Amino acid sequence: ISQFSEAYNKILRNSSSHSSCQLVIFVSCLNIDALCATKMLSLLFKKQLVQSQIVPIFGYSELRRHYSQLDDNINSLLLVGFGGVIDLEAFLEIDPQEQSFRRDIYVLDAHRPWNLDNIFGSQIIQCFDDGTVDDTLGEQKEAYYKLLELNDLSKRKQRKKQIHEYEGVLEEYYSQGTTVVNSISAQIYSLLSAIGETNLSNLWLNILGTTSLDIAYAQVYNRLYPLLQDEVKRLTPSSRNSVKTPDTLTLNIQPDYY
Amino acid sequence: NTEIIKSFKNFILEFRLDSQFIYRDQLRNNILVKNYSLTVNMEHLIGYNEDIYKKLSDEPSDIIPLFETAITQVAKRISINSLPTFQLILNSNANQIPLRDLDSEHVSKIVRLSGIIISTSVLSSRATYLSIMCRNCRHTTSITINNFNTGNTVSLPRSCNCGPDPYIIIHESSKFIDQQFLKLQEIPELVPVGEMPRNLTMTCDRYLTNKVIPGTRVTIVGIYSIYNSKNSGVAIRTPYIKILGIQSDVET
Repeated sequence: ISQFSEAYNKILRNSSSHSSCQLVIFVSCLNIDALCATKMLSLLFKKQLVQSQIVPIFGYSELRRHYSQLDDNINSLLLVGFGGVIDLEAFLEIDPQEQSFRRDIYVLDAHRPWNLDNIFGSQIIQCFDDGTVDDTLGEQKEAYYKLLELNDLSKRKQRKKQIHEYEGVLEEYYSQGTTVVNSISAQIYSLLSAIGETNLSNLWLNILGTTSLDIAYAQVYNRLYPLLQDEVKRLTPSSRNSVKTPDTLTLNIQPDYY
Repeated sequence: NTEIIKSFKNFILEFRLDSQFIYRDQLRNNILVKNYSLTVNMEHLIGYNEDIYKKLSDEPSDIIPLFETAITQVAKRISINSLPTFQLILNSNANQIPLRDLDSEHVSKIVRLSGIIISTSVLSSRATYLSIMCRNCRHTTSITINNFNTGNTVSLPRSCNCGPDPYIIIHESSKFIDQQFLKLQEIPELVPVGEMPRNLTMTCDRYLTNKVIPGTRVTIVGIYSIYNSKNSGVAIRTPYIKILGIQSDVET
């Protein structure tokens, strides 16, 4: 539903100013996939001159102390790795604060249950609702819409049976295992392809992004491999090389062992 | 012999890490202090080229005296009269060979090891460049020896007929160097439960003399070579390590 370039300009209209703490990002300290995804999210905010924070978060209780204490210049927020599974309006206790809300949250996740009260009901929590993880499933959608509406015994029991069957569908979702669909550090590169900054170093933070989940994780690495074997061929200096000059970093595919 | 100088002469001039290049700044600061040596880290050879280290690892006795004349053609591109032959000191860290297992396979191969030094000796003199005249012909010449393989590998010729070995060394025009003759004992934590601790004897060149006191823990990078003096068997040689580069610890 929300793509990237319309949401990228939504972060530059409210952050390019004189004060420093205009946006704040939060990083989980464990996912290596969440480490490369912020290392190339500083380079994107260094060439456009926006001032920021980079705060690491370990626990789940440490997110509550850091968030519920320091709220003066939140003209934006950002959150990488966390926020996929647990309902944020019900956990941070956020209420309506004035369309044209004072605070945006842009979660980035790599997990299975979408947690429908974050994606839908997006008053302030901007989703990540392109069909990558979403896959455009409709049975989740209408059951969420045919619930929030609150001879009369005949239809209301039929409504109660409709209450009874629809939560059965909501127990087919929200009853599932948490694994990884896409890596995070391939998703931000799809944002860097549209804006127009893809160096050679901003490619080296995806090969470290989507090799962390090859060895010890599920392998979607077999489906993310033909997309990175072409972005290496595209940015290549020449066919035949000079004989090993002390400059010229050259990354190139090679038969490598396990 | 030919053109392997130029494959090394480009290595000193053109080796360069990120911003400041080392072997034209280590060769210049060791002439102003009058130090006359150089220290090659051996990992930087094989990163620059593998064909050079392939020759050096196979037959080291004939190529290191070719690199010593490849330095003294570069120090005349910096100073511009007496510049002697430079000395090559190298160090690395691959894998220690323990002192007990030195087979007959490691003859003339770069070998590093470790141990405790027992004793030293008094200094001596070896000749590098000497001047010869014949007794009857009085035909002068000059033999310049630079290779080191202890007794005799290069000697006087037999004719410039004249008699058996008509040659005299003249002591008024020559150059000389030093030798040191250490001894080295293995570390007692590789315990010989039914054996005594063995030992070897090394040699040292002109710029490693008087560097180490008896009783330290050293690591020594050298050429495991052989010599055949009779100072007990038939066709028996004796082993010794020609040191080129002693990497001691902090002396403490």
